[PDB]
Amino acid sequence: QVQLMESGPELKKPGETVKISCTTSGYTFTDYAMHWVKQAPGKGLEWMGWINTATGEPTYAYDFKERFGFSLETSASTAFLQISNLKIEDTATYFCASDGRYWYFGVWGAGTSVTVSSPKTTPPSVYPLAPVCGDTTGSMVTLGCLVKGYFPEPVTVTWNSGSLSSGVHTFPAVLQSDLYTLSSSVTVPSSTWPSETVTCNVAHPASSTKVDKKIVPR
Amino acid sequence: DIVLTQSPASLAVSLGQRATISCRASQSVSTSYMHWYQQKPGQPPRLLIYLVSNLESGVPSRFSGSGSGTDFTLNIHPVEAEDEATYYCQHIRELTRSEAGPSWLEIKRADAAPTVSIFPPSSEQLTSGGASVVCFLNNFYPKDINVKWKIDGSERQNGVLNSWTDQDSKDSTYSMSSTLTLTKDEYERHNSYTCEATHKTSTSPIVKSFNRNEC
Amino acid sequence: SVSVQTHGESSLVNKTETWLDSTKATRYLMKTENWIIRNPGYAFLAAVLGWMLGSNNGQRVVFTILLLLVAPAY
Amino acid sequence: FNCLGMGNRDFIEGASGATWVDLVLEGDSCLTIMANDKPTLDVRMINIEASQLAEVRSYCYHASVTDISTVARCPMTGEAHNEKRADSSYVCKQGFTDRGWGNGCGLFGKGSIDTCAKFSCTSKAIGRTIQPENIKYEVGIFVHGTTTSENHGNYSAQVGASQAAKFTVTPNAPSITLKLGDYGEVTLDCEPRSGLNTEAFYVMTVGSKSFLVHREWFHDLALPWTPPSSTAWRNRELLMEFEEAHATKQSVVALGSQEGGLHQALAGAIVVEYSSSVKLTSGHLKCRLKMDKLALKGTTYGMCTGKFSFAKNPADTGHGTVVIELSYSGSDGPCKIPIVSVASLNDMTPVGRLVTVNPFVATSSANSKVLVEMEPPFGDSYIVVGRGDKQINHHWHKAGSTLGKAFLTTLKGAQRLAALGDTAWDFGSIGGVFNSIGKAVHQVFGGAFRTLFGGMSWITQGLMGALLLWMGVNARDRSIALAFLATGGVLLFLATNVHA
Amino acid sequence: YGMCTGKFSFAKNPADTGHGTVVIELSYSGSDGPCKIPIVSVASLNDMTPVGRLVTVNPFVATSSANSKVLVEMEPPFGDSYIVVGRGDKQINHHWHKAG
Repeated sequence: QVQLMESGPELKKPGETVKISCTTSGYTFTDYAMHWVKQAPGKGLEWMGWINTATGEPTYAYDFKERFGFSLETSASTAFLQISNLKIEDTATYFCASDGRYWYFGVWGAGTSVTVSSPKTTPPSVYPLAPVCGDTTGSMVTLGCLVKGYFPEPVTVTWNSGSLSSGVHTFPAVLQSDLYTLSSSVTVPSSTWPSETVTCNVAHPASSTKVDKKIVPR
Repeated sequence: DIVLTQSPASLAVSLGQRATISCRASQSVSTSYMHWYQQKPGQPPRLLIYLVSNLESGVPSRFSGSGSGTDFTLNIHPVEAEDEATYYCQHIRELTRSEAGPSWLEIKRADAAPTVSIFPPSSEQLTSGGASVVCFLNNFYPKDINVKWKIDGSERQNGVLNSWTDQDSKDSTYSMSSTLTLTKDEYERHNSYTCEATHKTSTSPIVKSFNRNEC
Repeated sequence: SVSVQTHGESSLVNKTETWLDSTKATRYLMKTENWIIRNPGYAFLAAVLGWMLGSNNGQRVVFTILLLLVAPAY
Repeated sequence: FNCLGMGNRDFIEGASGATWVDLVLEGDSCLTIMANDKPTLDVRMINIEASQLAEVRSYCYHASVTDISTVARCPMTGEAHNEKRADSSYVCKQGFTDRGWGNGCGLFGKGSIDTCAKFSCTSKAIGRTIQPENIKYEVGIFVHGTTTSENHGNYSAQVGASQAAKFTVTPNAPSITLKLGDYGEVTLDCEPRSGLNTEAFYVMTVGSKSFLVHREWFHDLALPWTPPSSTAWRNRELLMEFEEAHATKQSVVALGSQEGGLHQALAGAIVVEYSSSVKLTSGHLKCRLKMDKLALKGTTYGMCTGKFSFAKNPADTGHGTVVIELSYSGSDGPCKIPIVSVASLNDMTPVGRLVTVNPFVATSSANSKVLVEMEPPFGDSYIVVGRGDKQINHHWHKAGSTLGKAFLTTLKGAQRLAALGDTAWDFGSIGGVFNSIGKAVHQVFGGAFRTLFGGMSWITQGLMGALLLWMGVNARDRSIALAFLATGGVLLFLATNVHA
Repeated sequence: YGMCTGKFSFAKNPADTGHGTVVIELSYSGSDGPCKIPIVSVASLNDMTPVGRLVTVNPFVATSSANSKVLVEMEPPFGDSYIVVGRGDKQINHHWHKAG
């Protein structure tokens, strides 16, 4: 079976170098070129180029030239994407492909998310959020959990060990000083709080911090 | 040399109704050489139509389309919840090979008003020196929405952090979380905090307010 | 140009129906026959040149049938 | 994958003596091997596959004129220069405008102008170059066991019985060993990169479809062409023209789409489709079939004790053999199916040979269809299925008697000599001496002579051959055949081979 | 050094040097090294008699580390030949032809 796996999420800093690996299976490696496609932070897919594999020849898209590279290893069927002088604007997801030439490809790579930032590994600030009188609308009391300033991704935010997923919305996090801030809100009826325990469980194995915070009434 | 754009960029339509994407290619007479990609956010796409008449292996028969030269189409008569994704397309003949500004499928439902809950910063954050006032907008449809942080009746755009999800898997609505970040001293020098949420459903912004002097 | 100097014939393997096969027999003759019908007055004096020189009989036609094929499309 | 109902089905007469054989195959043709201890085999090409294709160049056949600009100048000024000569996108050309005192100038009879027009390509063709390792070959191989009208034309069904197999031979792995199960294993050693000539030609894409073109003719095409990367082209002035110059007015006009001219430029090109891997129709590959492990099992099985029936009626395969399908209603199975091909009913001596050796009932289930093929002799024969009162027979007659068949081997043999080049003697398999020198004499004769003046098209080499036949008329004793050498054969033959 | 007991691989694909010889690069995945690399240049597969001569004499594995690339060149004979690397089932071969 043809399945393209890549190096996983990579943590980088501006000014360094990286070689992004693409490991291929199900076919002879030198027989298919590797189409490299960058996904811009705005979710634009920007095509990096294709490497003639035989012959080991990279073909760059002009915008990607001279700070990027395509290198290969034939025996283990691993294609490599080399990047020099890392830049924060390069934070993105990268992809490889098994070449069907001018019709492109039938199989997409697993993807590689490069993160170029200059933070310190940090545990999140996990705050139980007490709803006020105006926060109780329509028989339900909405509760929330602020996850503030954690690096790196991901964080597992559950509620009462994940026992109640009903009204749980775990929102994405964006960059603040290269730190991530997200919030998660559980929606339970007003009869369940503060009658029943509601505790947001934030598991951040990257910083090795599992935080448990219960919301208390005011 | 060729410019590609896909429209409508966001299409709200119920499952089973036909969706015909109006699409074009600037550099003309591509012959056919036009494709279609469906990509959910945070994933690689999947090639839908090649030869403009023909599916790939995994893509089911519900996908179709036609065109030549400039204009091309993606016609899915039985759109489905599995079809929810960001539709992409890409060109051949000349080089370099490039794509179009994409188009979103959205499954249509009844317009829903947001559930707005504005939480004062925790006592743990105040002791940390900062104060982040969060505003949760849950289960609203469509995605068009706005948050305005009114401090003592005056709107503040500073420290506003807006985190909203995509179209949900369960109810297919949108959920938004707005965050107003301040310092504790700046938090204690301002009294009334409210996030007014205007939406296509409610002709007036939904106002959830609290004051530090109140509770 | 694209009008002349056709790919035909490949003549490598190729037992199949090519792009143009049955029309390959109509390439020269019919277009050269449409030329000699276009110019009959030439065809009268054309074959005359064969009987002029050499007095070798049968090879005098070798002149004509070859030379009458020269004039069309040069 | 099998030889059932194929357009061209050719056979192989086993002389035994060796377990290995070197045979050439094709996409349309299906070889059939019949040998002692070795069941009946099917060997054919599915198609020719290629994995990675590099972009050699492109060709713009259809263009349009944009932004006509002509800078007028006075006579005696020499060259005219338009500012558009800086960009390569603008197509500029010198020229002149005859001037009076009426238009733009104070002198007569001469002028100078620079006519620039921005080039715009509406449509362009693209070529592709074939790498030798990237070439793949899907070769259907099949052995004839108990079969039906369904499973025999089915692949995965015979894979469950291990009677059919597919595989991909590449220069990286030319040797593949596949097992036939109960009948043993066979080893196939092919020559993927010498089957075709990878660098002899290109793959040209005209419009949506792609086609094959010789690479030396590919570069000799006269039409605006394109470098691999992006921008600057050559001979793009050919799709555009010029006119007379009246004052500053000159109209650059573009030729129409040359796609038809490209389709006119294609004559002997093979239509080729593609999806993720290109599939070529007519195959050429040199493989080695090793039958050493292939053997016969269940000859231990005795005859079937019960009535037969015809699942389908007999007919002629057109290749010289007769196939039948039999539904055996007896429950004594598994049993060896009694059957023969005889001259007369009063003579029980078998004459015709079974194409499918050792007919066998799969399972004890009654009314189980079995498809077995046989080759009857020439003249009136009989297909007799079963022994005793249990037998139901059929009358057969085949008019192909060896007189005409001797020419069918002869004439097609020369047709096998033509178009296959030096590989034509691979039908001389398990060769040496004769077959070795027969190819060797034709080797340098294939590397010279016919290939030296090769490139002649149809009547070109055919007509002059009739004039070269006259060279055999005028000659001297012992010099007769000298002018006659290349005349007869190798020249008029291929002219008679392709008529049309 | 006796023969190597384990699978081979191509670090780079074979080609012609243009001077009349054929060079290959091999990544040996076996851990039995250091060992003399089995390899030959033969006429046919059914004939194990070596015909072509190795340009680089006595191919050898540097260290026991697996997947160690080794580049060895050979001169095949004229006509259809084969590059065979290894003995037994372990061998992976290639077809070569030289018109010179």
